[PDB]
Amino acid sequence: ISSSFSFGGFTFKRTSGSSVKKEEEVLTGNLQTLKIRVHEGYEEFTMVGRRATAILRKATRRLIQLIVSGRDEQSIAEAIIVAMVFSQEDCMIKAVRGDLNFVNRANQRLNPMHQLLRHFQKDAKVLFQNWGIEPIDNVMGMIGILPDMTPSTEMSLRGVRVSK
Ligand SMILES: Cn1c[n+](CCCCC(=O)O)c2nc(NCCCCC(=O)O)[nH]c(=O)c21
Repeated sequence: ISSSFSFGGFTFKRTSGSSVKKEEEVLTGNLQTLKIRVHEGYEEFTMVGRRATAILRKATRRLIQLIVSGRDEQSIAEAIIVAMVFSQEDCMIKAVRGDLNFVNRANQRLNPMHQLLRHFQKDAKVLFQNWGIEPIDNVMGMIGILPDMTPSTEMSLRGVRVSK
């Protein structure tokens, strides 16, 4: 049985691929240990939000491609953040600043993936600045988006393209 799920305000659906779960202990940009359930395998997902949608292709702790469309700069940026965290990429982990000890209304500690999400939703500047950039080749006729969230016809955040 396949099922959708919600992460970061987006409805995710795996559209192809597979993965196995493992636990990996990572050390953040502030030397905090997080034990994350890492998915190993190549997978493709849709992401559906109120004001943005995306297709995310990822492998093991690796964002391969994010094609994102949205109504405005902020909503595009929200989807990018969520996909970056969901990738479980090392560079996202290393972009963390300070400790992560977020707890919910119920005072329940958030799990590592949600700790990361809460942190980067608050401020993504470090994430975006450290993620990496690349020239676009225009083969999809799409547009780039830069770490400052401005569009670019030349370059984009690594693996990210913005579509109409
Ligand atoms: C980073 N990450 C976090 N999760 C868990 C999402 C929550 C799933 C749930 O609540 O059920 C993931 N699930 C998958 N594939 C598995 C997709 C399976 C579809 C399903 O059975 O729900 N891949 C990932 O990279 C991944």
